[PDB]
Amino acid sequence: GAMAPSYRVKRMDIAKNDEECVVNAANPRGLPGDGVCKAVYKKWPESFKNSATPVGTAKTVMCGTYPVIHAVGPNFSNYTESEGDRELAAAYREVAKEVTRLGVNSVAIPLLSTGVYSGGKDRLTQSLNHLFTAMDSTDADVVIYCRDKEWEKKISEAIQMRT
Ligand SMILES: COCc1cc(C(N)=O)no1
Ligand SMILES: [Cl-]
Ligand SMILES: [Cl-]
Ligand SMILES: [Cl-]
Repeated sequence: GAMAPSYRVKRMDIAKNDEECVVNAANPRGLPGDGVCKAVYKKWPESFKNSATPVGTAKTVMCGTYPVIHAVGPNFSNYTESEGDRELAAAYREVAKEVTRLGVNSVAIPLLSTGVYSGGKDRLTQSLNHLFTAMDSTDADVVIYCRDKEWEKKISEAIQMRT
């Protein structure tokens, strides 16, 4: 475990993370995809061997000794708000199980279902709150990655609010 488990946020490419493992915002078919998933494919392509997994699950594949946790959030274009919310919460619960099983002291994680799977809605708060629900009981240092300057400020504020 980390000596004083923390949350932090950084605005940069998650493929340049300084953590002991990474969470990919994967598609269910283990395809290279776009956004976070394409960056992850370019950096760790060996981790896409048999990485296909259903919505609401996470599947870990090693790139050398570096773990890539493929977490599949729902595409809110296809799911109802209700069913999508349940699957987005479940994906993060499976991430916490994998992070625990791997024994890592730190994890880089993107906000699942906030990009092309968002169904055109701002889901910062929804996705971040499901992240916290899952990861609060783990003792890994969590570093959240994003692209947008306004999102960095809002994620930082939400972390600081809990102290
Ligand atoms: C905010 O989604 C766009 C995005 C983020 C990234 C990344 N590499 O973290 N690539 O595309
Ligand atoms: Cl960058
Ligand atoms: Cl997304
Ligand atoms: Cl972002």
